[PDB]
Amino acid sequence: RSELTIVPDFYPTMVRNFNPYLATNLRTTTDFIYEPLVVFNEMKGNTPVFRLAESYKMADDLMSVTFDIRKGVKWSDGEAFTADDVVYSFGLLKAKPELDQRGINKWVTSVEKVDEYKVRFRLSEANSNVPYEISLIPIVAEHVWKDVKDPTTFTNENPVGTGPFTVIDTFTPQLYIQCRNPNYWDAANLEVDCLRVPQIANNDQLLGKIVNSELDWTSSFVPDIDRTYAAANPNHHYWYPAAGTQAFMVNFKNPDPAKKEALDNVDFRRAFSMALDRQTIIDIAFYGSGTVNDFASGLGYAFEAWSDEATHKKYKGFNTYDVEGSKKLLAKAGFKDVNGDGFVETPSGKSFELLIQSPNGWTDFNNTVQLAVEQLQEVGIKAKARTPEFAVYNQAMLEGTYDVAYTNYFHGADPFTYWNSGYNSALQSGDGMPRFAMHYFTDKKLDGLLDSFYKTADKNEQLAIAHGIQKIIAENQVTIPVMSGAWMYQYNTTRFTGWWSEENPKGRPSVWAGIPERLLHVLDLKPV
Repeated sequence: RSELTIVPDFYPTMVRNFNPYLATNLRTTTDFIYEPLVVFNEMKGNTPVFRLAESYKMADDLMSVTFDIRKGVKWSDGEAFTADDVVYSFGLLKAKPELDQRGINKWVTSVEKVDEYKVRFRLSEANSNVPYEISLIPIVAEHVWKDVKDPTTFTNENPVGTGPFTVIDTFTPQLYIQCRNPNYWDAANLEVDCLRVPQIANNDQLLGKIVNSELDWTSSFVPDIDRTYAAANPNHHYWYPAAGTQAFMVNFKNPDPAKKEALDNVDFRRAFSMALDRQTIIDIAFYGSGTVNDFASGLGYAFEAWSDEATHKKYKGFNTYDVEGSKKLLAKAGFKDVNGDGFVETPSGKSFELLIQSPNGWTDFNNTVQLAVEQLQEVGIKAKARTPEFAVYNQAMLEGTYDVAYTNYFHGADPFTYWNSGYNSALQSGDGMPRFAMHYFTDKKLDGLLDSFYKTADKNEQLAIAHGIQKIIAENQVTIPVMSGAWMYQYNTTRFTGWWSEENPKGRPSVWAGIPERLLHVLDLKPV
């Protein structure tokens, strides 16, 4: 019996709840207990990997999509998994929207049974991203939940699932073990017998147990990881691939004529960007946990699959640490120190200072701004750090009164989330809008491409649209991308091999609930 010790989440004690539709439950329910129809491998162009369903096909009118259920799969119950399950699950969520945590009801008007192994989702809007959203919705057993009178309080203590681990072998306040689904449709590929889940309340307890080498799969913050964890045992490894993008946003419509002259000048934005030492910002402010983002478009290395490598290389130098190139471009653009103070004045000769915003209390971001100032000062740019409370820091962006601001962004399964929220002009106005697109740069074509990204299910066409967005953003150096956050993930080779890593980058390695790829990951694990 091979047991794999995982820590998808911390708890003060173990409470037996495997209801996939409750916000508060056990983090080993989705993906291990209830297998999705498809798990999309986001790190790899968001390519779908077929599980419970064999295939899906959107109509050319993109208002509906059908999935073909794989024949022969069973519930740990012994019962057959069919379209009836899919239809029932979505109906349950449609009828009781509070069970719909992802808000799928927004997209799916109804789910109909085409036949025992084929289901059709009807949509309320043309959107080729719906199959992806559908993949994230857990499917339960109709023959079981139909008799569940209260799905909103049901704790599902003796789960009947389609996933690899459905048997609750041990359950106590300090530990639970979830073992192999005896009817698992893909048992041949499952070599781990059980999931050993130890109760760990916080980072302190995890650190102590992880350095002792008693864990296999974790996704927790580990302080001074090279010293504490890595050097304690040669089987101690970790891999932190790229995540969400972080950057300095410049205000194109700065109300101060002098500042605008600088910010609303592509060459100045490029100079500003060449002065930054990205790797140092990651090593100092973020303790080495992050990835350099030298994409002018901010695409980042989490989506290198979508990148037009030519557009990347063409502007990559404007987003690389280059002190002398910076001083030179500024010189060429007219930004000269006429005053004699050591700081560059606008080309029309006006003096200026740039206030760089970061929310009060966000230490890593505050330190980043402080480093940016020191670095900007080396190229003649006068900048000063400021740390207003988030509300003010946010209002200043929505009102367009700020100069420069460091910020992170949401991170999607593909570049869309970043590019749309961060650059779509329609988001720069209206009541209740976030700060993400508030740089006030506008371009009718760019918007056109963003609004068409999901208006085609033709991958290569979509891919072309991606390249089109990338070129517009990069050539205008709209913002100054700095880094990509890190996906937390540590693995131990003492008991298993096959782990994903920098050397074997099959996908997002985290063990967290919310990372569907974890199912494919556990399947690559082989005991020692």
